[PDB]
Amino acid sequence: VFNATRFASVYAWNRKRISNCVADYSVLYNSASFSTFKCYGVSPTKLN
Amino acid sequence: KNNKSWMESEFRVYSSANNCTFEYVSQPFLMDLEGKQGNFKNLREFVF
Repeated sequence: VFNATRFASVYAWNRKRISNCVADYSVLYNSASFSTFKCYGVSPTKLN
Repeated sequence: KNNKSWMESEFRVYSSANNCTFEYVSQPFLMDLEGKQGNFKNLREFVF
């Protein structure tokens, strides 16, 4: 999803529903592969 | 006739599907649909 070939326009932003699987957020938040990252209402550590 | 086939040909289960919130698929296999003569050799019981 983060590396898909193309993304939808800002007005045509796609709404992707994710379920019936597991999420491994260690490789995402802690990899420092992105310029900026912020969370609102909950810290990234607690989300894990 | 010849080339007994015995495999799914037409799909009349449902006409269309638009929104899907869940999906699951099992591993590939082959099940024998060939007709048999005599008594009933198989029994399947399900509880849902």
